Amino acid sequence: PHRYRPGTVALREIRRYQKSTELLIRKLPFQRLVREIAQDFKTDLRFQSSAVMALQEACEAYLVGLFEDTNLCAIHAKRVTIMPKDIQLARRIRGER
Amino acid sequence: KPHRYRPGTVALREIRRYQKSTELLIRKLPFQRLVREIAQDFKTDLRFQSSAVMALQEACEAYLVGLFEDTNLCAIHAKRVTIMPKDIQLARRIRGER
Amino acid sequence: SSSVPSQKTYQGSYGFRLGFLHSGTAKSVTCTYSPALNKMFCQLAKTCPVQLWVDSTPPPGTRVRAMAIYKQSQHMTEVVRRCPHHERCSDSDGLAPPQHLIRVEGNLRVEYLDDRNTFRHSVVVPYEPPEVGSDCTTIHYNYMCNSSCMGGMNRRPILTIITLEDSSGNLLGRNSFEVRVCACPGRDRRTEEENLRK
Amino acid sequence: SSSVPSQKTYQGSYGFRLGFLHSGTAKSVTCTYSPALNKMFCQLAKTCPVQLWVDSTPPPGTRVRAMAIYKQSQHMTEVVRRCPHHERCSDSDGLAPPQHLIRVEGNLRVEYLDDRNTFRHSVVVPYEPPEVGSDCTTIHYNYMCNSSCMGGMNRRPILTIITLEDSSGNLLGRNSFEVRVCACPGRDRRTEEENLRK
Amino acid sequence: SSSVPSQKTYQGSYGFRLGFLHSGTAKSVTCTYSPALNKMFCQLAKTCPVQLWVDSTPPPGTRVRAMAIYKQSQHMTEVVRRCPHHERCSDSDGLAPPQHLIRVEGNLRVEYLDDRNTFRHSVVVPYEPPEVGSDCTTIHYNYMCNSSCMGGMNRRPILTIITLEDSSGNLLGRNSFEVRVCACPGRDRRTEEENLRK
Amino acid sequence: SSSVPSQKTYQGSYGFRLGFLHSGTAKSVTCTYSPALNKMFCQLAKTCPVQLWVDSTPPPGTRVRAMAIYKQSQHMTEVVRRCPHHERCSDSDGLAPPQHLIRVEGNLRVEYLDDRNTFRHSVVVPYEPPEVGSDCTTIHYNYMCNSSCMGGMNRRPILTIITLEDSSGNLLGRNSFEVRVCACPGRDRRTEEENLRK
Amino acid sequence: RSRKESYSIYVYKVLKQVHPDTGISSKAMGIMNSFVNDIFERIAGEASRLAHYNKRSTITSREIQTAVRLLLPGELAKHAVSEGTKAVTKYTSAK
Amino acid sequence: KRSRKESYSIYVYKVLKQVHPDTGISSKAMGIMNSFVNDIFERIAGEASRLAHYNKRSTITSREIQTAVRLLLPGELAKHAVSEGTKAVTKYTSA
Amino acid sequence: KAKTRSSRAGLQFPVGRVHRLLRKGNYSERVGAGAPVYLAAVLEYLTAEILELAGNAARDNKKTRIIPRHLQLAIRNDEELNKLLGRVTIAQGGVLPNIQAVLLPK
Amino acid sequence: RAKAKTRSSRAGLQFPVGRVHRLLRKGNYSERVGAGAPVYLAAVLEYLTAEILELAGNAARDNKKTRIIPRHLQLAIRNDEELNKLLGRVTIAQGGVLPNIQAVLLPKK
Amino acid sequence: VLRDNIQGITKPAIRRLARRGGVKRISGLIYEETRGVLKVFLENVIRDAVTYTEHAKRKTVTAMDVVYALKRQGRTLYGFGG
Amino acid sequence: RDNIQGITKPAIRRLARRGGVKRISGLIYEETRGVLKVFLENVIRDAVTYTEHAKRKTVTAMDVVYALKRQGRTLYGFGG
DNA sequence: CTGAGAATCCGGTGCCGAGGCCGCTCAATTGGTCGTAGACAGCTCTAGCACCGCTTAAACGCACGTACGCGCTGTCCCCCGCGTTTTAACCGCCAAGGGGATTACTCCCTAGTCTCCAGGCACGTGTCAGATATAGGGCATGTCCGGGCATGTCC
DNA sequence: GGACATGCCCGGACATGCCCTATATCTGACACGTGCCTGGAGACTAGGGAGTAATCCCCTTGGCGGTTAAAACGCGGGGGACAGCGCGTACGTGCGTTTAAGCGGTGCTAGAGCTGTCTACGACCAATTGAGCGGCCTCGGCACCGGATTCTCAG
Repeated sequence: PHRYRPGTVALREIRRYQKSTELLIRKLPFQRLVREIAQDFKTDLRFQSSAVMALQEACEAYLVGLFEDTNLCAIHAKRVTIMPKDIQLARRIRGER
Repeated sequence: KPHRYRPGTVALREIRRYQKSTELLIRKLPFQRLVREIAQDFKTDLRFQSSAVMALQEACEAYLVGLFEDTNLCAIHAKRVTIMPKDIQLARRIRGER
Repeated sequence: SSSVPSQKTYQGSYGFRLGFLHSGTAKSVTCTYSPALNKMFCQLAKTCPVQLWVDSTPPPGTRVRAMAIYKQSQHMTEVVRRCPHHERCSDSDGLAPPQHLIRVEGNLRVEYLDDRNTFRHSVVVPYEPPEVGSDCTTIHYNYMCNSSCMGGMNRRPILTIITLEDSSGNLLGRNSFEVRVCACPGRDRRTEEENLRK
Repeated sequence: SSSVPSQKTYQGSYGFRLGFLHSGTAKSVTCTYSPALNKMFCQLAKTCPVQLWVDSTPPPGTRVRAMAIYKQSQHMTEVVRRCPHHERCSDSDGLAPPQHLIRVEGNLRVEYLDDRNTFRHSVVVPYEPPEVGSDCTTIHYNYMCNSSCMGGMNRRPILTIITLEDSSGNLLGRNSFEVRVCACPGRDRRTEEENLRK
Repeated sequence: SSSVPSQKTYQGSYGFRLGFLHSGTAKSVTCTYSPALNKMFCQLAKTCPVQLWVDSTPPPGTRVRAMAIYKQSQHMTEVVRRCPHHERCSDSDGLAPPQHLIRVEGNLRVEYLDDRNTFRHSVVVPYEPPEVGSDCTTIHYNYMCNSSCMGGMNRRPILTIITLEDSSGNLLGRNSFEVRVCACPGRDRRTEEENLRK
Repeated sequence: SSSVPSQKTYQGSYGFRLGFLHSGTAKSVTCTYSPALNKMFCQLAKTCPVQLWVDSTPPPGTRVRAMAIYKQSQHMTEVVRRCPHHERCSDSDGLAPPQHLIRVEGNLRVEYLDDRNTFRHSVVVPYEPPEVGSDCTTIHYNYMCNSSCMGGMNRRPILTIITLEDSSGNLLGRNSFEVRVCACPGRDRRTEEENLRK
Repeated sequence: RSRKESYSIYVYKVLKQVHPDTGISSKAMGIMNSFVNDIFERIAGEASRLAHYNKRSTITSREIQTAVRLLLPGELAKHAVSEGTKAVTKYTSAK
Repeated sequence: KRSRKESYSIYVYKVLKQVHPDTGISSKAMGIMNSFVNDIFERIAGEASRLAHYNKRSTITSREIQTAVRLLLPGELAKHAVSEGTKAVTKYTSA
Repeated sequence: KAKTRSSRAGLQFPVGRVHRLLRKGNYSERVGAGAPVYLAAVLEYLTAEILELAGNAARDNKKTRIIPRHLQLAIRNDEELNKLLGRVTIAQGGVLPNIQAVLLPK
Repeated sequence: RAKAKTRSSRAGLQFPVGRVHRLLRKGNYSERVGAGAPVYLAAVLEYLTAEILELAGNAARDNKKTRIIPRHLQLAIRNDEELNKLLGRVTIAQGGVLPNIQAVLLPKK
Repeated sequence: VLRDNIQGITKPAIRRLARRGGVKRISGLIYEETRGVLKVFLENVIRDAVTYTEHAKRKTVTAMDVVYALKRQGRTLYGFGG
Repeated sequence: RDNIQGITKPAIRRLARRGGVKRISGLIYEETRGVLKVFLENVIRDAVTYTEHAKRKTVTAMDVVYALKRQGRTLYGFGG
């Protein structure tokens, strides 16, 4: 049957998700992860809805920006595929690693 | 034939030498002339304290050394050794200065 | 079809090119070619002359094949064939199968192929050089549905692919052009050419 | 066909009449009736309500049959059927044979007949007296080709003949109306009504 | 032929008359009748409606026959037939022999006769009484050569003789009209009508 | 036909050329040649003189053959023959088969060929050097249909190909001219010459 | 009846001044409030630090102006200083 | 005799003599230590002020200081500093 | 009758509220009369600039109401605003539709 | 009148409780300041000073130097993960950088 | 006690995040590093948020605590309070 | 003017060496000069702004220390 | 393996800046008073957590093909390293002046308090724009036919 | 041959296809009204912080000279950047499955938030004085020099 060329659908998805504003991380697993990490900081914590939404907005913005920088570093090396070493370089140059 | 080191041995020697010490590497007076020149483009007939120029010079060398560290790391990431302008531009872009 | 025929222009060793007549765009001219669009506009079952030009003469046994495919990529795998109505009507010339879109007129040595592997229809004739004075060989095609026939081309544009082959069917050269089969070729040609500016 | 079905209006013992909705002549109109022309204008496969009116209730077992014939006398003996394209397309509702022009929608007790002697197609349902609140029984027909379908009605007008019959197919009443199946019923109705003045 | 069919009008016991539609004289009208000339002008193979009127209904088994003869007395003994070209072309409707000029369209019970004694061709159908709620019976003829066909009518005018016969071939009534089969019936009708004043 | 005869002019070893009379263009002229068009205009069955000119005399046993082909490329493979009417009429001269378009008049040694492989008709006579005192040999052809004959040439232009051949049929020389067979050669010649300026 | 603090009515008046045909959603209003509060905190903090560094105990217009020049980009700083100066001069005359 | 200029020099020297009795200090290094201590001071005092403001608190106490230290200082450093501060404050309160 | 300082100044942001927020922010022991006027005026100016650009972006998007997406477009498309808000994340703002050239097809 | 003794001595600290208290009062941080806040702050500042000076002394002795210079302070700060984190955005004048060569730059046999 | 919730951050979610960041192709090995980075972010942000919560004598982390934590980490977030 | 040439090629090489690079392209020097100059424009701007707010005519070391601090890189050793 | 170039180390001499001591002064301490703010109790009522159920869209596992990362090879160019020339950076030394810090006097500018009043903010409410489907409205493109030309015919 | 006789072709124009767009219906959230109350505005007061003027001195600017180390320049070459090529494998794409995320309703109770009270606690102020800073002096750590030792590199 019909099959799209490698790259067209990836670009279509990039345009699609950069045009819109809905959150891309699932609510319930993000909340579960946040709560799991929290048990080791303070017991039986309760979290407001707007607090979990705040953590999710911050996390998605941070990851999107990090992926932007990672993509720029990969393309700089005449590559297209992002590597773990790309993430590590981006975070080291940003100064958190 | 006169003695000659292969490319790199002397480079490493100067790297070790200048990383061991802390004495300033950029000339005082040309930098001073540059700072006063750049400054008249903001305010004419401006004066500078000696310790002010030395502070600016210390800051500049620390900034350049850090930028060159990051540039070197980006070059090595690309399985390269020689740094080029696009390396500087990537380092400053990722730092958020551009 | 399991495959899609290549449409890449390939003049090959013999410098194979197509040529077309200079018919204007009177409303109902029977067959008219647009250089701007590389597109033939023609009426159903009417004569469509296509000139074969070569820089040098291909060997005896060389054949000329014509095949239609849909131009739009999503339709490319669909075999181009006649609509159910024209397939059933009684217009066969005694040589062409009823479901073949493209016929050659005026050639007793015409062969019609229904490819067992690709399911593609095609029509093939022996290549004949021109006389030493003349400069090209003309083949006359007939298209047996309108582009608009429902259950057939259903308003989808097609390409005609013309290939020059040796006696085993190996590729010697290839050219192609778009085709619109319609009631008013001159009207429709001028409309599409005007829309180029839009 | 060996014969032509009678089209004579016959209200019969039960005072059988047809009625139609008052739909106007706009764009997006799927079914509109012209009293001036006694002609229904409708879109392909859209609901066409026809009302059955009677002065008194026919016996249980009474059936209602619909059949199309060509209106023009020279075409009257030609059986009205779907064109080759629509006949082949995959739109059967599980009840109607693919070649029948006229379907009844929303009736499990519908029967489709292909007359062995006349070769005519028809669709029959049991007559049901009007529902509480109404003085008429409504049947919903679908017409499955445009009047213009090539290889089918091919732009020839048809009549629909609605017969009220008994179990043994004996005649209790008959009415008829002209039908045009088309893309723009409102446009076409207004055109033909205007032409009445020409 | 050894004989010439009588052309004398004979309304007979049943008051047999012909009627024709009021079609105007548009240059290329398919079929138009001239009361002034008692002459039908029609195109080749096109529908030519002829109405049969009677004062009272002839018995079941009554047949209607049509036969052409040349109008000019010196040609009267020559059998009217199709020309060699049209005779050979592939246009038979599956019912009519290829050499018959006159066909009836849309009647499965049509018979074509080649008289063994007179050598005349004729086409006969059963007479069908009009629906008790109707005035006349229409028969649809086709004329399969132009009056001008070389090797055929060769520009000689013909008459069509319509006879009402019983089951056995017994003369019940007779009427006739002149026929011109031509490309432009309206043009030619107006020309001949004008020439009446000359 | 499986093939198309070459039409390339070839004067060959003997310097073979054609010549034609200087007839003017009175609409009624029986045969007139147009140098501008290289086209003969002639009436059906009338004498058409064609002069054979050579620089030197071909050997005894040399023959002269005439063949017609359609001029338009899409009709080239269709054998030129008489229409069904003229084929059937009783005008054979006792020598020429009824279906041959081209005859030679006044030559007892004429042969008519129906080629078993190409299906082409041709007429051949022995070449005779000019009578003493003459510079050329004249052959008299007759064309036995009009260019317009329906079922025959049907308004398609033809070429006549004249070949000089040896006793085995091998080519010695070739020339050709266009032919229109028509009722008014002079009228039609002036019309086509005028249209050259258009 | 818990009174809060927002600039909603003033943002709406400025919007109607610049575009008296456009509305604003709740999320967008929240973003505008966050933005204005953030700017306020940044500018007030820089002015406070400026005053402390210079042994000044009063918040005056010169530290505000200098802080604006430090924080705002070129054209933004120039236009803001021009509007602030004209407005303060008109108020001072109006008393 | 110039104006009174405060510094931590004598206190840095006392701590140094506690931890390294036989180690001295250069003027440049002492200046670096003063810059460090002042920077930390500014960070901790500012964060504590902001913390207190956020919670509608008008008094500077030891809880905001400790929490600010925990925010700014890394893990084990925070634990040791908090331990030292609590012992020191309880000992002072005993007096 | 009472007439406010904003009314005398012809400005929209409230002089009184900005003044109170300065007085209660533990910033200084005294605040001049002109300082809150200046600060409020700068805030009007910046708000007008941001709403101007966001409205423009909304009209380009055939929207009559500004949404966070339009605010993000306004801040990131303007060189000086992006600099001023270089370290600011606007929620539901998304990113600019920017594609590197080397990644485009050939 | 009782003999005057300072709060720093009462707390066992070296940094001046009175001075830190005054700087908190005059730093425009709040109108009110508790008695324990400057004690706590002095304790944290003294602790950080003792650890940095400890590490700098270690580096100085490793270099056979008895006087602390900025180089030793920079080495001490950068050689401690937690101090390096705390002072991630601080440049020490006359401090230099840590000796470090990436493996890819070393020669190969 | 929730256990192994790190597996809830699925591969397609990280892919979508990369798409929004302009990434066209993603190695299979990317995911664990991304997960680690995400985890690191959470341990720092939540630590500050909970610290504020405990100072305020509360047991529920509020939106303002998180926004303030983000601000003091330089990643100021707009939309949940100023 | 021409004074940008006073930060000579060997000076940029030495700074880069302390940054740990082994090889330096010829195109590096102008880039470094541009970066350094931009940095100076931003720093000196802030310093002079502070100097003018204090109603002084000479930029002091403390002015520079405040400029560097607000630029996001605190400099130790020159006061404060 | 070895020679040569660079770095390291060891000792001697000097020098200048860090450490200590002393005068002084002003800023921290102590003692007392008073307002106020926040610690605690107590009541309200909001929203966060927990659960159930249904749906459906997203995730997941896998098949498959192929584009890209990566390793290898060749090339050439351009940067390193070293020798030679030049120049200007630096150190020292001196002169001047100007502006930065200091102090004293004054005055006006803002906190503080009171009194009042109007603006801004909960509470309430209604209606307008988002999606879908129906009405105009364009093209999309086949068939018929009147006009005008082509071509035969003949007294 | 001129004047028709008579078929054929096709541009005009209608028949009648189909998409194409702009006009008709919901929803909760945003835009406006109201009441109130509390925070902002007018007025008067003190007092102290800031503005201004004179002074002094120090510390910044400018100049001269030398001299030497560093910068500039030339040139050889080698090794590293970079382009091309092959491959294989890991990732993109699609499809069927399943899994859990989402949404809607419902509960309840934990805990945020508000109010009242009062007492501990921090601001404030005057007297004291002793801790801390500026200045002066000195000596020892470090720096500069030179020479032998060791390391390290490349042929």
